[PDB]
Amino acid sequence: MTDSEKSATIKVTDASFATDVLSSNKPVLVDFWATWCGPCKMVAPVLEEIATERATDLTVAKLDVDTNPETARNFQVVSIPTLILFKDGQPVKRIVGAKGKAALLRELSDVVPNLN
Repeated sequence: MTDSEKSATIKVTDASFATDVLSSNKPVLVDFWATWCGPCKMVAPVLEEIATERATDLTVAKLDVDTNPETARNFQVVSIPTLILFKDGQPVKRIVGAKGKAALLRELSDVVPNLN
């Protein structure tokens, strides 16, 4: 990873989300969160670590509900963090509340081969 091979994770906005997430060929994991939220800060190292380590298998992105409520209503955020996994720009699963690396990567391994 470099300034051109930009380091993980990316951030998405209501004008660009459809090009960044829904136009992707990949598994794309999206976290709908706020930067002051306790369980949101608890997943910050987990989302950074999986996205830095597994960038060739999946992408991880974040949506800031504290400044963008318009994408937050799009996917019906009600508690945070809301984690939602897409594949080929189509939704597969949603979980709400904090994760560890093992649980996040296992529910990703359900969507593309890894634990085999």
